Amino acid sequence: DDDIRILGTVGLFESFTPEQLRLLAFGAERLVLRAGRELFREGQSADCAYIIVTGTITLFHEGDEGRVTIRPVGPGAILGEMALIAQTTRLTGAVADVETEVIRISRSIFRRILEE
Amino acid sequence: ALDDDIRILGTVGLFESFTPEQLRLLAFGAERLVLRAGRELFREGQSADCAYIIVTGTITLFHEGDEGRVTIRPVGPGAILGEMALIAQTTRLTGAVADVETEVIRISRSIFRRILE
Repeated sequence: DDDIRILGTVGLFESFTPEQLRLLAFGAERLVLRAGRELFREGQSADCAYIIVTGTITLFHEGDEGRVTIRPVGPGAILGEMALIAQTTRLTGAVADVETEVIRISRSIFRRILEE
Repeated sequence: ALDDDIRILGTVGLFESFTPEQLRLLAFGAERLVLRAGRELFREGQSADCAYIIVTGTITLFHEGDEGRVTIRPVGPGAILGEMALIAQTTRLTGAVADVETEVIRISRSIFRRILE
């Protein structure tokens, strides 16, 4: 039920019915990211969004003299939302510093929800 | 708290890649509104030039039907209304009314734009 609530906070899902949110929760992929797993990198093409359920992901920029940390994000955070609208570039890098549970939503599944 | 505002704004998809400094600017540029129970934020189909993020309280989203309001679902802390208004020409997709006393953060398109400049 909490996944439904979190999905309902997302901008693109603003006008979704409870049924559409359910389809989303069912159709999207539940992922348990292990500590150290890099979700994506800066400049990489994006076709999915991530929503954090539990855990902490660090957003970072890279650099000639090392990786630069932007900020950590936690439960409720939506990563790569506009990738649901078009193929976007990852604006930052992202790594799960701890075991992190996310919901992954593909653009494909988002668009299928629209027809409901 | 400002610290609470920054954390909340940092969960919003559109503000995802913002630095802590940018989120701070956003939190300062934002307008705080206290909505009494029964207050409507906007009308369905109305032109939209700003987004609202709920801090505390409950808002019912609804569609204006043939014989009155038809409830969609309730939204609470963290929900954003009108996010697309910040980056595109849009109208309010639904109606919205505060069920209880509700505090929201209002982000104008102009504030959002200034930060990206």
